[PDB]
Amino acid sequence: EFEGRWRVIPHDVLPDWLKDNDFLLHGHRPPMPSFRACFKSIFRIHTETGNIWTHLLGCVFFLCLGIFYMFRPNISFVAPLQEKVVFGLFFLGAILCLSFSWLFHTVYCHSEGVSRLFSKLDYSGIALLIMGSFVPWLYYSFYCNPQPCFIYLIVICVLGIAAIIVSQWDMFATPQYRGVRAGVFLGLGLSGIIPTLHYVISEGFLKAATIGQIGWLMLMASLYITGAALYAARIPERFFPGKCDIWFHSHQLFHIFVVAGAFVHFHGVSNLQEFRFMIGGGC
Ligand SMILES: CCCCCCCC/C=C/CCCCCCCC(=O)OC[C@@H](O)CO
Ligand SMILES: CCCCCCCC/C=C/CCCCCCCC(=O)OC[C@@H](O)CO
Ligand SMILES: CCCCCCCC/C=C/CCCCCCCC(=O)OC[C@@H](O)CO
Ligand SMILES: CCCCCCCC/C=C\CCCCCCCC(=O)OC[C@@H](O)CO
Ligand SMILES: CCCCCCCC/C=C\CCCCCCCC(=O)OC[C@@H](O)CO
Ligand SMILES: CCCCCCCC/C=C\CCCCCCCC(=O)OC[C@@H](O)CO
Ligand SMILES: CCCCCCCC/C=C\CCCCCCCC(=O)OC[C@@H](O)CO
Ligand SMILES: CCCCCCCC/C=C\CCCCCCCC(=O)OC[C@@H](O)CO
Ligand SMILES: CCCCCCCC/C=C\CCCCCCCC(=O)OC[C@@H](O)CO
Ligand SMILES: CCCCCCCC/C=C\CCCCCCCC(=O)OC[C@@H](O)CO
Ligand SMILES: CCCCCCCC/C=C\CCCCCCCC(=O)O
Ligand SMILES: [Zn+2]
Repeated sequence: EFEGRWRVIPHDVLPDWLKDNDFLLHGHRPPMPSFRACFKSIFRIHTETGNIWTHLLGCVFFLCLGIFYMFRPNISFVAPLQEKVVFGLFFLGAILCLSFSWLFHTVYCHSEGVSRLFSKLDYSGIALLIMGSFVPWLYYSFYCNPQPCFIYLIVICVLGIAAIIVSQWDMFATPQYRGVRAGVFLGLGLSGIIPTLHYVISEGFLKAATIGQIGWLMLMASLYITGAALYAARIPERFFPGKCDIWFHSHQLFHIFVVAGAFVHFHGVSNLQEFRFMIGGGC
């Protein structure tokens, strides 16, 4: 092609709004105020290539996985409509998080205005992934106890809506605030420790770990805390500057942790449903 030709540029000659991680020293797409060129760049090697494809394939996969869930026989469920509305809110959340992500990562270099608009959709999308992952979880964990399930849905909604408001703050999207971000999204996730404690208090140390939720919750909190640490600490590009430009840098790794994280979380709540089916909807 002879339309929208461009070359990868080193870090130093990026405009301030594109200067994100100073450990990725080269392979940067230059400012191109063409969506035509931005979306064509999905088929090009550059810093953002991996970030785009991880959350682009992860998005098609959750759209694929969520559709197959809707069309599951109603005999599989205890209350198929209710059960599907809860998983649907998880799938919608997961899909929106990744769609906002890969779209933002693709159109990132377009203009300061666009970068600003789409980053606000990026950050917000993370909160949506967290809010939606709580819905089927509280539903099964608080099946026979309805007052706490309602409370904890409101708690996650309030914290989630606060996080979404904080994502709109222009100073939040600066590299100096990169840690504040990892704390805001890590706290949002780790806040599940509140209803985890409340559940162990009521059901017991036998009931909680027998029904695999303790081992599963731990793995997920490992994924959550290790995942934020990578992003905030810019590892491994902090240790090999110029070598992690196109592959396995921290954002690219964190992207894999979000797809894996959402896949582990789905596998966990999909077990709480398989089990609630065997026992039935009683008390
Ligand atoms: C959630 C799904 C989202 C899918 C979005 C579409 C993906 C496929 C790619 C589309 C890119 C098409 C190019 C779109 C190009 C529009 C911008 C442009 O250069 O306009 C020129 C003039 O109007 C102004 O100078
Ligand atoms: C859309 C038609 C649905 C028909 C089947 C409905 C019957 C119940 C289905 C249960 C789940 C079956 C397996 C569902 C498999 C989900 C993952 C998926 O679709 O991945 C696609 C990827 O390869 C693309 O990246
Ligand atoms: C292992 C547990 C992880 C922690 C979970 C709880 C985290 C909750 C945190 C919420 C927000 C923390 C905000 C802390 C903000 C303090 C840093 C600051 O002011 O930096 C600004 C400058 O860098 C600008 O140049
Ligand atoms: C798809 C992931 C979630 C995103 C939101 C989608 C909202 C749903 C919108 C339209 C779909 C309406 C009809 C969805 C059809 C679901 C019921 C069904 O087919 O069950 C299979 C049974 O016949 C077996 O017993
Ligand atoms: C954010 C999206 C929330 C989820 C939207 C999709 C909800 C599930 C879709 C349809 C309701 C299915 C359960 C309805 C079950 C009705 C009883 C039955 O046996 O009906 C025959 C079935 O073939 C009818 O499906
Ligand atoms: C299951 C369905 C999955 C849906 C994924 C949706 C992905 C696309 C998301 C966002 C595209 C929005 C682009 C919007 C760009 C519009 C330009 C404009 O004038 O902006 C002013 C306002 O828009 C500012 O708020
Ligand atoms: C342009 C700068 C501002 C950034 C964009 C604005 C913030 C984007 C936020 C969210 C986008 C997706 C919203 C997704 C909302 C899903 C619907 C929902 O929550 O329904 C609740 C009911 O099912 C039960 O009550
Ligand atoms: C982008 C998604 C963001 C997250 C959205 C969170 C808000 C969803 C609102 C309301 C919950 C909808 C599902 C409602 C599920 C509970 C209905 C019920 O009667 O439960 C009884 C059970 O506890 C025992 O059988
Ligand atoms: C459990 C966590 C759930 C997330 C919801 C809460 C998110 C909001 C919390 C904290 C973000 C704000 C912290 C931002 C830290 C700096 C605030 C400040 O005063 O800056 C100006 C100074 O630099 C000079 O005067
Ligand atoms: C994406 C949402 C995933 C679900 C919510 C996760 C929120 C993070 C909070 C907590 C997860 C880690 C819980 C770790 C386990 C806490 C309960 C406990 O003290 O168990 C004692 C037993 O181990 C004795 O055998
Ligand atoms: C269920 C999913 C869990 C998977 C791991 C999540 C890691 C912890 C969450 C947040 C910390 C980092 C968030 C950084 C903000 C911007 C993110 C971005 O643009 O990719
Ligand atoms: Zn990202």
